Amino acid sequence: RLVKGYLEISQDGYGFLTENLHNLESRVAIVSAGLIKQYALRAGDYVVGQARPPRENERYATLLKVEAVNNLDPEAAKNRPRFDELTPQFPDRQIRLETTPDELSTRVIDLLAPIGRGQRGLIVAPPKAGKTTLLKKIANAVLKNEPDIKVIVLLIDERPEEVTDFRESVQGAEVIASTFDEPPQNHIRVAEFVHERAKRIVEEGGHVMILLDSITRLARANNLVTPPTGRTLSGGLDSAALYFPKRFLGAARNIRGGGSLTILATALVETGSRMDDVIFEEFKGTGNMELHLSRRLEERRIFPAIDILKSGTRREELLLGEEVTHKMWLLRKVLADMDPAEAMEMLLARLARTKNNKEFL
Amino acid sequence: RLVKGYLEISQDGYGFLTENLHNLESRVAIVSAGLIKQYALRAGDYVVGQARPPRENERYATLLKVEAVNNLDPEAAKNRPRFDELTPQFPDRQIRLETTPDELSTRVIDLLAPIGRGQRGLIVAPPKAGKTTLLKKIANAVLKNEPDIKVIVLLIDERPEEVTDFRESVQGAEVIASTFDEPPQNHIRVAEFVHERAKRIVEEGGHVMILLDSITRLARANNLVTPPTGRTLSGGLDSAALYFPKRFLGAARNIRGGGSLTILATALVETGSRMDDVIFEEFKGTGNMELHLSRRLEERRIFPAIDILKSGTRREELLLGEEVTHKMWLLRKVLADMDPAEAMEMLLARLARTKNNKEFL
Amino acid sequence: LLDLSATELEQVLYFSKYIVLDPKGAILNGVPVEKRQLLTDEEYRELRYGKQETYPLPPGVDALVKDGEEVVKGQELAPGVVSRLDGVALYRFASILVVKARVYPFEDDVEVSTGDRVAPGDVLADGGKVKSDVYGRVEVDLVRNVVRVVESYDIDARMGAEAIQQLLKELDLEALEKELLEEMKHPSRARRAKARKRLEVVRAFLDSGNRPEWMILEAVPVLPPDLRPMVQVDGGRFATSDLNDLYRRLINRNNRLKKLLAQGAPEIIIR
Ligand SMILES: Nc1ncnc2c1ncn2[C@@H]1O[C@H](COP(=O)(O)OP(=O)(O)O)[C@@H](O)[C@H]1O
Ligand SMILES: Nc1ncnc2c1ncn2[C@@H]1O[C@H](COP(=O)(O)OP(=O)(O)O)[C@@H](O)[C@H]1O
Ligand code: BEF
Ligand code: BEF
Ligand SMILES: [Mg+2]
Ligand SMILES: [Mg+2]
Repeated sequence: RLVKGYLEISQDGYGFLTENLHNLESRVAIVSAGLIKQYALRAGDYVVGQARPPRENERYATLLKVEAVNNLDPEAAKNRPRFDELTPQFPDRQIRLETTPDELSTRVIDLLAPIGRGQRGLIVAPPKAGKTTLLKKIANAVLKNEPDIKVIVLLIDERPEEVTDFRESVQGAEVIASTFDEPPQNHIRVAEFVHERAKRIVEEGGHVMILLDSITRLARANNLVTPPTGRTLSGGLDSAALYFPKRFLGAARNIRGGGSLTILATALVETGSRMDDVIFEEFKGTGNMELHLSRRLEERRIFPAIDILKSGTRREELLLGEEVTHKMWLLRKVLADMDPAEAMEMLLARLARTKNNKEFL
Repeated sequence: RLVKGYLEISQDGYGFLTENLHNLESRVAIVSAGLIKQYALRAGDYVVGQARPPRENERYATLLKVEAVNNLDPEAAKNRPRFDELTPQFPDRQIRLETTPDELSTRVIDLLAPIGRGQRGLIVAPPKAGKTTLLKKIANAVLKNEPDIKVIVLLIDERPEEVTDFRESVQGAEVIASTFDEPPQNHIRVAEFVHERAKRIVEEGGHVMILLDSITRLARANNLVTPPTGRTLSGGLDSAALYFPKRFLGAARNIRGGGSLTILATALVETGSRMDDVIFEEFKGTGNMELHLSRRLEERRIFPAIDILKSGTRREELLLGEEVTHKMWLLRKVLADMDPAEAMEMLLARLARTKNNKEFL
Repeated sequence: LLDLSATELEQVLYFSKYIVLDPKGAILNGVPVEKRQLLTDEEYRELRYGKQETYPLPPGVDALVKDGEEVVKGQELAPGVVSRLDGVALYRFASILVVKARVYPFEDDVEVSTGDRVAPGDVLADGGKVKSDVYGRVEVDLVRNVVRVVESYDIDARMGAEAIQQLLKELDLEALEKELLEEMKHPSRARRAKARKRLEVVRAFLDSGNRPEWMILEAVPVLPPDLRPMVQVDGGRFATSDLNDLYRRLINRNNRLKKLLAQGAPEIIIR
């Protein structure tokens, strides 16, 4: 009998193999602390192997033997560089975006904010501004442009119908979701579980792509979870709650030893609540990309409703050639002075005619 | 067998010799309180001496003998004026700034904010405003203009890539860094260790610079660490947390008995939090150098994005000659009326032509 | 049970510090190797390294000894300094230390390492030509290119309740019982009376089953909560059964112990 799951080590030194729901389940497979010690297994590690039905007085199946960890033979787990020990650098491997149903969005992103491997990015938009649809477009574009990259879609505290739509529209990439019907605790628990899985995969030199809707809602859950910290930050945020989300986001990085962790998440702003704005400003100093969407552009029904001037990456030179760098510089110089909505209109009209590279010519 | 390090005196009267990582390390060397008493030695003092392998039941090697303290014979350690007893005065000796890859940045610094030895300085800019790049330029220009001075770079709560880029771009100068992945305790510990080392060096009449990226993040760690203090300052700042950064920055001074500590640090403003602004205005009264960078100038890609009008020193006369003082006074008079971006574009045009002395000519 | 000074030496080692190990303190101390007696670590140190007797040399005053010169107990290491025990007097930059040891100059590679304790015949240096014919620790001083075998041969150390519980576990009872049977049935009352006095507890343990290996305390259970009640008297004052008043202190005790064992080993402090 074979079982599989993702390793979750308990405080007691033994662990369990989890399902896709990312929570304790009846059919989780017990993993003795021993196996963990011999194989140097770590939280989030994907474990597959033969198991046996639990003996009398046992409530969960026990892993008789381990076969493969993270889809590879266990021996390499004993000797491997730890994720924390991996050198963080810039993403030196740009990812071109193109999605058939709306490639305007992909080309505008490429002309506004290029993508690399190991990316620490963020999209910032008020409610109802294409942030969710934009994330869907990026997901579809990546699942057409970088199939090699493990695409995990994480949806925290968001609309269930959107979860169903993305699950159906993600063509099989791991969609992990925890709607707003869940308490903050479920959100956070799924958070560390997915995150550790990703870091364990990257430990093996893999490229992992994370598309996280509602990073701000995750920060809200962390704040609801921080037990006191004592004082409260400006706006009603907790001083120490944001440490965890910061660590989550800063985990994204490029590795000179192979593999990368690229996290792109959705941020909410102009909500009239100081929590959101403080969270955004806090995350901006940690992320390498901001991409801004304007509520007024959405009001006029112009998509993608991107605020071009505020949007951009850092170290575009490392993701684009000299020609593309100077072209984007020219395009921003031309567009720098224009009003948001009308600038986006001219950009769409100019990109609607043809593809971006031939738009250059 | 010889060992070396910087002294960390424990509460118990004995100390340990540390490595560049500025943390308890397995290779640290034990130092008996007795030795400390003979050599009147102090924390942060650099100690070199022959050591022996630890005996049975000893976890750390023991310094059999002290050979050199702070690169000199231990005798002077017994007889020497004490750092806190050193007379604090103005920087009375200029440091000219010139760096080949960007002479314009050091140029505008010299024409706006010239640097003496013992300088208590600050550069104030929003995120993404040439602040860190500017600090890199100052580091390189120091390493070309003042190679004799012990150049120390400190990076707190900042971005790993910046760390590595400075390791390669500092050309071997002692840099101590602690990215944002580390907790504030690590930051505070490392900062105080380097602080004390620097004070010990200046105790011997030495010249030092601390290039401290993110002094505001260091203040953030101080706030997070201060246990209560009771009342909280407006903006989310703790009252007694800032005492430590205030002392820390105030350490920079000119010494009439030789040597001096200069500290140039990077400040964040216009970040949307009262906390950053309160820190800025609080440090501004202790520092003698404010150099302002404008976000709008960066948006136009005009560099260095310096806000000329807000920038300046205090007691230029002690650091500049009458001709240079009147040159810069004429310049500022011309320049008060112009707008930030226009002033910088025009200044870059005028300075791109010739050396600054030839610019005056 | 442990044939001990049950009253004095017991607490003497439990609270004051005394080295004890059974295997071999083979090297002499005025009396030959001791087997299970406890010692003060001062003499165990002096033994540890032969006999180093260091005496300062007045400034500008040259010593009357050589660096690798044999100096006997009582010899003047300098015009005013007088040695107190034999060995080789070695120079210090400044002083002279006569370490009780036998000297073996080497002109070839050294064969013993300073620290190793070598038996008579064991090679010290230069291969089989420089050999140690003395038990004890070795100091290979290239200062004059000699290997000095101090008489200090391998004698280790132990202390406190850990050694206590070790000896506990280090004892098999039926051996003691047979010996005590001999000590009563043959000998006279003066000694056999106490022999049986201990044999009685020996019988208790042996026939009882359970080992005394847990005779001492290492995992102290913690009273159920209400059992030592904390009752709210009024207005905020608390009336607590004194057990907690001691539990708290115990916790603090153990906590700082953990801290210092993680932080550093100030042996006086640790004890
Ligand atoms: N590119 C687009 N094309 C058509 N409709 C869009 C687009 N972007 C946003 N919308 C509209 O905006 C609404 C919500 O935007 P979306 O990003 O999906 O969620 P959010 O409310 O988080 O922004 C949707 O009902 C959708 O009709
Ligand atoms: N003098 C300059 N030349 C070229 N680029 C610059 C210059 N100053 C700033 N930049 C741009 O600003 C970005 C980051 O600015 P930085 O100084 O790190 O932020 P901050 O000023 O807030 O510390 C870099 O990606 C860089 O391209
Ligand atoms: F309107 Be969005 F879903 F915040
Ligand atoms: F480099 Be900036 F402080 F974002
Ligand atoms: Mg939405
Ligand atoms: Mg910066």
